[PDB]
Amino acid sequence: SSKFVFPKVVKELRFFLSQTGEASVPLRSFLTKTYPAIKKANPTLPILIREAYGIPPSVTARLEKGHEVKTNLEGFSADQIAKTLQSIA
Amino acid sequence: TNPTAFAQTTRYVKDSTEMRTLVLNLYRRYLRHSRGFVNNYNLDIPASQVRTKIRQEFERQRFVKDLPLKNVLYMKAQMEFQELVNFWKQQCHVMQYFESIKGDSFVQKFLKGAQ
Amino acid sequence: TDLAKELVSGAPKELITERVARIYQEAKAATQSGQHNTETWKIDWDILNKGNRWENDLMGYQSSSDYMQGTILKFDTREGAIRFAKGQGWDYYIQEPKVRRFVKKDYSANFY
Amino acid sequence: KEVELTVDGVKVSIEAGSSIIQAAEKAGVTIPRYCYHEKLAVAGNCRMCLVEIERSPKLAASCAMPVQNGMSVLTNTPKIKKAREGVTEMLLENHPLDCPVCDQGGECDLQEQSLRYGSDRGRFHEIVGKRAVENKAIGPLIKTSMNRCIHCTRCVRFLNDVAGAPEFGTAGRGNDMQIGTYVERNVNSELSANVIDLCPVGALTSKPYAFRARPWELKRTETIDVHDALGSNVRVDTRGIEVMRVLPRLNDEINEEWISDKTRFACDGLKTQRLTKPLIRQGNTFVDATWEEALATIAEGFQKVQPKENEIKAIVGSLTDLESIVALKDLVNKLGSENVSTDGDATTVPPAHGADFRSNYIFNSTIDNIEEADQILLVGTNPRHEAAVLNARIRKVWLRSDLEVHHVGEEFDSTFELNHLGSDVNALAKALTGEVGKKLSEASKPLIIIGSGVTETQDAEAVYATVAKFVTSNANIVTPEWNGFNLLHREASRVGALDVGFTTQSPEVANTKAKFIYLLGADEIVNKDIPKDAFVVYQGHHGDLGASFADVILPGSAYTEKTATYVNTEGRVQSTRAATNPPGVAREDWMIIRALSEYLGATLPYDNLYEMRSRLADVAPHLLRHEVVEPVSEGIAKVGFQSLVKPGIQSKGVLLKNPIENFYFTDVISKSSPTMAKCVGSFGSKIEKIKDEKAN
Amino acid sequence: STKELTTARIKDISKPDENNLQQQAPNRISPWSKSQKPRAEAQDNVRFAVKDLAKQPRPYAAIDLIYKQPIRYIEHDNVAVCDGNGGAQGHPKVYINLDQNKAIPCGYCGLRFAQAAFKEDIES
Amino acid sequence: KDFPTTGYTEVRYDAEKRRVVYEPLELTQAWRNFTVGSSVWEQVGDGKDFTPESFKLPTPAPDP
Ligand code: SF4
Ligand code: SF4
Ligand code: FES
Ligand SMILES: [K+]
Ligand SMILES: [Zn+2]
Repeated sequence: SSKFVFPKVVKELRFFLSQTGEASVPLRSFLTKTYPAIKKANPTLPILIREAYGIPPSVTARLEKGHEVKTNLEGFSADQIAKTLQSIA
Repeated sequence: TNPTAFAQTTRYVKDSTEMRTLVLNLYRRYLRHSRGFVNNYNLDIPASQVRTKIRQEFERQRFVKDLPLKNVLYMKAQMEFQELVNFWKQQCHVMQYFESIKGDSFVQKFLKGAQ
Repeated sequence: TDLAKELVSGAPKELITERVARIYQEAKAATQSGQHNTETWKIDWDILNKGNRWENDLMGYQSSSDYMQGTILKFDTREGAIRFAKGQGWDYYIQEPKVRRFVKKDYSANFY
Repeated sequence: KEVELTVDGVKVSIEAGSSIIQAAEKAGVTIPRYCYHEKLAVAGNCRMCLVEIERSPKLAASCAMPVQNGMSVLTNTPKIKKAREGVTEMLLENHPLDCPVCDQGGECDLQEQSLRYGSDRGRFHEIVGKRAVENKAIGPLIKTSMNRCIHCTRCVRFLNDVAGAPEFGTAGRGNDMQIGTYVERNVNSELSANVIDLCPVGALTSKPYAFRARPWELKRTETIDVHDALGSNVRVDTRGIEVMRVLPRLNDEINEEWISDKTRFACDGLKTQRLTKPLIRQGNTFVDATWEEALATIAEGFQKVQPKENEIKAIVGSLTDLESIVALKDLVNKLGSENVSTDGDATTVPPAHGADFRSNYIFNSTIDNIEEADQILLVGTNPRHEAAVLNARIRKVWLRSDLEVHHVGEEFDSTFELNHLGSDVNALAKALTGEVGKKLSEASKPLIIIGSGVTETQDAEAVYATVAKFVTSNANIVTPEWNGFNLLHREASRVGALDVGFTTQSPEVANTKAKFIYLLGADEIVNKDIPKDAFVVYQGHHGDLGASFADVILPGSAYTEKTATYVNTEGRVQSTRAATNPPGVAREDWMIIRALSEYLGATLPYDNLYEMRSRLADVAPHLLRHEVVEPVSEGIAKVGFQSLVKPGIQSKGVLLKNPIENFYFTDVISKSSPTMAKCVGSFGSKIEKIKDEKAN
Repeated sequence: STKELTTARIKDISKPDENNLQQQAPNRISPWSKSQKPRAEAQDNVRFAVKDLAKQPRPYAAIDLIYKQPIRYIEHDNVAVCDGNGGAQGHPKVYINLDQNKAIPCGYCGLRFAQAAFKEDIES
Repeated sequence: KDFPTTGYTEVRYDAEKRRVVYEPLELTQAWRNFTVGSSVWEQVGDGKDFTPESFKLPTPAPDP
């Protein structure tokens, strides 16, 4: 599935987005249409999707020794994000 | 009825610049009596440190912006001087004023109960 | 209001740096059905993580080093409490009271 | 609908059909009452709420008389005040002179209303004497002094209607009417002790709390109840260092002014079996050790066994706070290990609800909305034990409307009627596609409730797949204005642990024979593997099986001794409040993790609560909104429901046995509470015994 | 021993001795409350190092005394009236119901009242 | 009102300094706040009207 099989450094992916609002629509559209393939290739990778009101979108990726890579995704489109996620690797 | 020694009238200033002249004037008055403060209060330190610690407390309030805060801090500024000159405070109070004294690590505060 | 009024109150610095106040409205007690103690807003301070209460060895008293343990303030408007907390520069946090939801109650409902 | 009326010149706008007293209470006029409670059916027998209506000679029981349009209601005529003093002069005719020895002393409505609305003198010097009644024994929790009852029937109305315990009633006639159970039997309800709060007089008082304090001594602190996952709002009263009693407080969304008998009478476990000093295992016994010596030993012990990448195991207990979870989760990953999980009894390594989507492991319908649900389906849940107060909410709906409740699982003795369907997955399979599944779709807001005990079965994934398959293919279950899928939790730190993803989804990791195990309040590890060559650390506040297995024990603080964050089953984020100090040298739970890190070369970035509270924003940005639920957006929820559906799943046909096999022994504090020991002996593990053998 | 001296019991086991200073009271060995501090542990303290324990206050334990009273028995009435046997210098007047086949003690005084018809079973 | 009734500090005689010194407040028996157990019912009514009948605005009488 594209390049959805992340390295062994990646151990957790967290997606933050608002239940409404424009900026959260792209990340919602991606996660609604791209998650089932991503999980199907990453069974052991936990991917948390957590939503709070009034917040801009953002994505956190956790590396070894507890480091978490925050990645803001405000203004990114449904296809630009695919490049942002792989740019972690 | 007449006021006591070194007394001043209590007037609420309305100009910023006017206050600083009063503030600067008052500072030497503290400095002028510094040797007498040691002599009258029998302080164990030379008058140099007495002049030293007076200056620090003025700076602590230097950056106030609003005017009504400026007056009250000046009204109480005079009162502390007036009590000090007239030997109203006791030797115990003045010693403890100048006898005052890096934080512990997280483990150290945790070890002894912290706050 | 906007002024740093705490610089004239002579209060110890620790109320600004080291203590947390709470603005709350007292809740109705389960035991009694009166609804008067829940109409004024109050300010109370959080307890200390150690030294709030400890047993006196000799007579078994309740010793304490918290000088705000028996200090509760009263208000009549919520804004006055928040304004007063702002004036003193207190690190407060507001506890919004719960509001009971209305439900009409009818004598005849026991059969209908 | 609304009818505009004036009470003593104050205009009142209320819903039509309301009673006068609610109209008056909205206008601010205070009408004294004994027999009227705003959560009970209306009886009009105490005759204290009497008012005068303009077009009548007859005084009106404002608690019963429904409101009119254009009606003029008087409450302060001299005629009325004469009536209020007459009624007061009657209640106190037979009332005993017990106020000094009566546990209701400073908080008794018969005192404050008599003081306010009655006369200041009594006119009863009769030589025959007052009426005397024998005290009835109805269990080890309720201490009865029936001399003091004013015959107001709040106990009867609550137990019959709200509690569903029909053994309490009025036996006799007239001057010999005697509230009780006629024959001697204990009251059997998990909500029976709420009668102690309703009884306005000292007739029904707490037995554990008997004679111990007066209400003016106690300091009231508003916090939450963590003996079960509802997070009912309670009020903790502390007299100095001790916590004396626990009472409910008003919250119409969660508990509705009730708390289960486990919640209120487990307060005495906080004074027993406490961990107060750090203990280090030497030989076959423990010795006292300082925080310098105990922290060093854990640091020294960790380097002796040298656990590898994922050989460090962290286990989180039921009561654990959310701040300690993130403090521990960060700490273990700072050592580079993800073998972090709970002490539950789940089977499949990725828990059937998972942690990816919040909508799959919370109560999406919200508790406040269970009132308006049309059909409810119970899947392997026994709310009478798992969430006691929530069960009473469902009964109140089922009594006032045509709600029909469907149950699939092991059959249990329930307060309201059930429609039993079966006791296995295949039983649920036909039911969804059969007559009952048709009922849900036709309904506007049907409810499907999955219990917490579904996971602990061999068919954990089959049921989640099956039910989601029904949910993933409907329009009524999930709407923009409704989210009909619900999961019922029972351990107070599930949603907190899952919201921060404190759960491993790698089956090989979950099978790793870990060497260094760090027990964070986990006290149910009997099935959990602990090898003889493992160095185990237990950080908790009570001495139980979790501390017995440990090699170094670090004392922690209970929920009444710290400020912490808890997320209840429906996703609401609630923060406790500190009521007392931890005993001995016991430290805060998340402070230990920070201090332990500095010894283990994993110094965590946090230094205080606010710094750590900023971290909760990082893991999940909704964990900073207290008492506010962030519902899952409808579109994203439907994504999570799909990934639960998996073809190629075999239903093993395992009975959905409830996980709570003892209502009173569920957490650490409950197992150490002396009062809960009496209840098991008197009532039983399932509150089923009707006779108290233990009576002396 | 220190087994009876440190745990509260409804009734003692051995006969109390007035000279034994470790007893909770001169007429009772074990304490009479669950939260009452034992007298043995109370005096094992530094402040008693150079004292004379025989002269510290040792009032007679009131629990043992009150059970040495006989049971009042009421004749042809199931309700007893008690007022402390002093009227205006006693406790408030409280009416005791004696329907149950036992001796119901008064809330204030601690005197135990019963029925005469029930005496034989009670005295068993 | 914000100033606590027991103040902030207290004095004692320090042997080392040969003088009476101020120290932060620390009560051997913390003050007990029994004021929490106040009345939960309103105790006094709305009062009575005692304004002179020469200081009330007259009610404009109704018309025929
Ligand atoms: S119930 Fe109230 S009035 Fe009756 S004895 Fe107790 S405190 Fe007094
Ligand atoms: S026992 Fe209490 S709750 Fe029941 S009727 Fe009597 S006064 Fe009311
Ligand atoms: S409150 Fe209306 S008669 Fe009891
Ligand atoms: K009561
Ligand atoms: Zn008596």
